[PDB]
Amino acid sequence: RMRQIEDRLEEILSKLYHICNELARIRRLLGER
Amino acid sequence: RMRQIEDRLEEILSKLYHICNELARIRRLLGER
Amino acid sequence: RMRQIEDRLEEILSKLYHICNELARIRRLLGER
Amino acid sequence: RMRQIEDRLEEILSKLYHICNELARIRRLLGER
Repeated sequence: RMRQIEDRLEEILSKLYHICNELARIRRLLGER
Repeated sequence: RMRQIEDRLEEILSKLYHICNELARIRRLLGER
Repeated sequence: RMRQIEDRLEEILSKLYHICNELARIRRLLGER
Repeated sequence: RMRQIEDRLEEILSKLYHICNELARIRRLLGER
């Protein structure tokens, strides 16, 4: 189980970092307006 | 389009509320060890 | 230490949920434009 | 103002990259138990 929690933390990380990139891209698009 | 950004934000939000739920479950798993 | 990790997970949760609210508020502001 | 939203987004991002760093450290703490 600790190994599974670590893997789930990694999948969460991964998803949050994709979120940061899409947010940064929003922010860049808004800036071109 | 601004409509595209707003949907993107709402999809980010869906995803974040899910990540948060997942993190709350991890905490709770950790607490039940 | 497991008790400290749980508390840090809670402070992270707390911060992420504030983020969701500010994002939702952005999304609402954009929508009024 | 759109300038206000963009700064808000950049502050969200700062915070999220920090949360992510914190989560990566938790994983690593978990892995070193």
